[PDB]
Amino acid sequence: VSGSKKTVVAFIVMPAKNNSFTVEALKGQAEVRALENTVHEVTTSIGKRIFDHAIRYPHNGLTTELPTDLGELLKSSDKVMLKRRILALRRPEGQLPPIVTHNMVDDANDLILNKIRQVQL
Amino acid sequence: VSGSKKTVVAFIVMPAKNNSFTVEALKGQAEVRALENTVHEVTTSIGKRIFDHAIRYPHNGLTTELPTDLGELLKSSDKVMLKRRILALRRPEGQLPPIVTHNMVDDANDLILNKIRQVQLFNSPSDRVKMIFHPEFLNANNPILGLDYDEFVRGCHLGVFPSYYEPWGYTPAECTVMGVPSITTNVSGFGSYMEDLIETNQAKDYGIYIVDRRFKAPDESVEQLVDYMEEFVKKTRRQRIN
Amino acid sequence: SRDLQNHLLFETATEVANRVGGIYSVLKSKAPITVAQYKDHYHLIGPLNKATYQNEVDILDWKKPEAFSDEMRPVQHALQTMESRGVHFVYGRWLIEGAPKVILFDLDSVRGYSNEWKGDLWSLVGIPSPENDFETNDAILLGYTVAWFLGEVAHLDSQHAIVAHFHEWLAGVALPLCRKRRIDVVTIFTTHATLLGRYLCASGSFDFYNCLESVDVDHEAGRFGIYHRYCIERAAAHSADVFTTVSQITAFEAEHLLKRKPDGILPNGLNVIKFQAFHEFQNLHALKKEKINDFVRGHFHGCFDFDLDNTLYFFIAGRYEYKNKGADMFIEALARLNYRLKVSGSKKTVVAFIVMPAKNNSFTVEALKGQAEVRALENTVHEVTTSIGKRIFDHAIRYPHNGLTTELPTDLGELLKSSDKVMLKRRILALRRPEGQLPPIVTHNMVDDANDLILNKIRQVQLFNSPSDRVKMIFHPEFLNANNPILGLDYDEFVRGCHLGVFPSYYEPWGYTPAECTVMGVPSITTNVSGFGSYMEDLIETNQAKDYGIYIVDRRFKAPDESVEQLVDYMEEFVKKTRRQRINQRNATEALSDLLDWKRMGLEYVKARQLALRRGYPDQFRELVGEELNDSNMDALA
Ligand SMILES: O=c1ccn([C@@H]2O[C@H](COP(=O)(O)O)[C@@H](O)[C@H]2O)c(=O)[nH]1
Ligand SMILES: O=c1ccn([C@@H]2O[C@H](COP(=O)(O)O)[C@@H](O)[C@H]2O)c(=O)[nH]1
Ligand SMILES: O=P(O)(O)OC[C@H]1O[C@H](O)[C@H](O)[C@@H](O)[C@@H]1O
Repeated sequence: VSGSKKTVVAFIVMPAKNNSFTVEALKGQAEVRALENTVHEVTTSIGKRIFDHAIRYPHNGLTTELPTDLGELLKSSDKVMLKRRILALRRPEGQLPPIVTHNMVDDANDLILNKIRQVQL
Repeated sequence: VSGSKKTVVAFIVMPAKNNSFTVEALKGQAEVRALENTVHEVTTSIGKRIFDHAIRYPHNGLTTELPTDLGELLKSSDKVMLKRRILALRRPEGQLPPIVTHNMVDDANDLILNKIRQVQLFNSPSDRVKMIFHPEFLNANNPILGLDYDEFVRGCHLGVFPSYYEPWGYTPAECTVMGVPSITTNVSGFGSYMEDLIETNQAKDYGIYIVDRRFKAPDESVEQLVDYMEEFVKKTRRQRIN
Repeated sequence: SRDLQNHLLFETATEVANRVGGIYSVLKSKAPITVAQYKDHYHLIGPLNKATYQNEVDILDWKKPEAFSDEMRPVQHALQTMESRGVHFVYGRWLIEGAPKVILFDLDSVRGYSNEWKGDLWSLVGIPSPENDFETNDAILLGYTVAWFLGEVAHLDSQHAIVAHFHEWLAGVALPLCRKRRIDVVTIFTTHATLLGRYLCASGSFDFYNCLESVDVDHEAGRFGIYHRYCIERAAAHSADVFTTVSQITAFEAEHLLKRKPDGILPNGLNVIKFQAFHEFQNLHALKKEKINDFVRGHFHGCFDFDLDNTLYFFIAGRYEYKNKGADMFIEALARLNYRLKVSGSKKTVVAFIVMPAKNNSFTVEALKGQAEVRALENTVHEVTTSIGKRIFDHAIRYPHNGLTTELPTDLGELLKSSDKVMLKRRILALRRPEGQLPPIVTHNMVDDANDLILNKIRQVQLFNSPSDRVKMIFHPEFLNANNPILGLDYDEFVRGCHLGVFPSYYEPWGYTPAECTVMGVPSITTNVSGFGSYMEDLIETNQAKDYGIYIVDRRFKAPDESVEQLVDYMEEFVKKTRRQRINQRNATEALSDLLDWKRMGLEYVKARQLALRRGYPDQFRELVGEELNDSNMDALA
């Protein structure tokens, strides 16, 4: 109502009978880890190209101290593997972030989970 | 003359009386390192930015999967330090990359330097052959070239040892054993021993070049040497590897 | 007067700028070396998939006088002649290396002429054509469109000889049409498999390689409800001036099931991408293998008693066809291989991957927890070593002062503090498996676990990955992909990281799988009833082949049990190799890669396009050489 730009993430940490983490929970962290790593390769490449530019100016027709055009730094190969990473993070149409990290032994009967459903968060 | 796009950095490693590395030599090294660390910092930041975009797409009005403007990635604070480091690499007008890495004791009468001066290989930009005299033996504790000699050797492309007097010649031997091609003379112990083992034309393909110092005047010899070096330069990566 | 040095070429298939089956990759990968020879003489014809062609075709205008050269003018007028009837067609370039000219006929713009053609076909050859089979309908439409189109081009070009090449029954209809209308074009048909073959091997009880010389083709074809389809395949085979298969083994099968000895073989080739340095593939091996090593660590968490420096990666990969890909023999053989290895007190280990898609519910929590727990160990260790580094450094910098008598520390206690240990001990406890739990034989929750052929077989032969088992089983019922959260390798990467491909196929007219393998310089086991295996068999003496990493198992003149025992021998032969031995073998394997490259297999295509011409115009051919040469083979002609 108030148009607030902030966000609250509320955790509830209370032991309930569960069958451990969901495949969604674990997959999601793995895909984020994969993104991070692919990003780390790409910045190593970019770094080697920034550096080359820096140590070479003003020779071989380099007019600017630094790169000016991203295409000097990000090549096709980099864009493809980053794009594949982004794709792995994509989640099925209209799927929302779960309200629970685990598989519950009695999900429908859980008090916490019933109350969250009832208030529609 | 032949418009070759290649470049040759010639190293000379032979101990001479010296006062250790020039300040310039050490400074150049610390300056490059300093740029590298700055580049590393900048790319870490750049990382956070690509990453952030990537995780957020296509929300908050991010319409392309990836950043497209450099400005999204490279902020101006990053530009300022990269520029500070680039300025530090700058060398005063006219000053050329030195032909030696140490302060020499009696520089003016050193034979190597004098010959280099004489032939005018001063490391000009238009010189397609550069020259570096390192008048001390290599060792991994060398602050500017942290390599042991054997390591340095593996790194090179060609060993060039045109001896007039060499009973054996460990030098091109340890060179060959590490799969680095070498130029030697038919008056060298090693040269003669090898020339005697292969057929002399074949020997070129096994990476043993043998300049004739017995049956040719010094000037015909020197010309043969230059034919060798030129032939090697014409090589492609694949051929060099083979 | 027509030109045999300077001739046109038309290659026709369902699977042009359009991926349906393996033929796509063949025509694609073959395009470079055809254009190299033909340029604008070469042309490809196929249907038109409207839903996709956009991402594949560089759409061109065929109207400007610029589009065609002076000798390639008739084609312009021939395409015009076809527009002279309102036949909608896309001209253009195929967005692939070599970018070749395609003609893609829109099918709906002839759909009306259906029954008239169906009937014409029925009284010309005798081919029934049920309306509910949408595919023969499309094959017919296409066939008539294409033959018509070749009728015009034969009228208008009078300089060059015309070669028409067809692939697979679906694009074979035009072939009887060309023979009966007596059109001035030499035709070639290639079959990449036989209809009757696939179907007779489907149940996989039928003793295919013996009983085929004894089957009633019409009877069987009718039994499987594919008489119409069959008639088309058979027509195309009979009508074609040259008839070819992709391999010897399929040639045999073609002769008895399509009633014509094929004139020769057109083995599929690959667009082998080379490296500047020869040994670069040895590097990639060790790099990729480290990624598989990473997976196996997590997979064996809290039950990891072997040495990865002494482990071999075996794989079978492909379509989930239990019996035709020989997954049965693979598993059986592995069970026996385990016995031999335990018995000899060997300390080597085999990790066997099965990569075949099956209905699954994605990865077990297990498979993901394990991978994350090893990661959590890795990260902790990296913290600790950093603390260690501090301590070593401080020692190394302050020696010999403050009573440091030794140059370096000598008691671990100086480097590893108790909080370091507590942490490490915690990561270790995370990796501990519950009492008596062995690591799983599969990395996914399966839709029908109890009925899955592969899992059942693994459980029947009792390969459960126990510590005493020297062979290990991992089933991965999904195709590999760099996006995989547990095995982040694409397929080709994975293959490179493995040691041995194992493809004991029963029904496989070509087998791209061991070829791809060979090209990546990975040794592979194949069979003599496999197109590839049969091709390789002729190229090399049998004992020599093992040294090039090609092993070929006899599935044609041996009882299945003998066939299995041979498989175990080869596998066991391979395990005994030392590293040095394997490295050289890979170098040898990598060296064969050339022979599978189009630069060499492309010749066979040449020999076949030639035999077509020497058959169409033997007079002109005879004189444009020196004499008339033997023409019962592509072999006897060149
Ligand atoms: O930086 C160097 C350069 C040369 N050498 C050694 O110098 C010898 C060259 O033989 P000589 O002809 O100088 O006696 C070789 O044994 C080679 O190992 C070094 O140890 N370090
Ligand atoms: O994880 C995999 C496994 C196989 N393949 C491909 O599937 C084909 C399997 O051959 P086939 O069994 O369809 O003949 C091969 O060409 C291979 O490149 C993949 O793309 N990913
Ligand atoms: O995995 P293996 O068959 O034991 O071979 C592993 C070897 O493969 C490649 O050649 C690497 O370049 C070698 O450094 C490595 O030792």
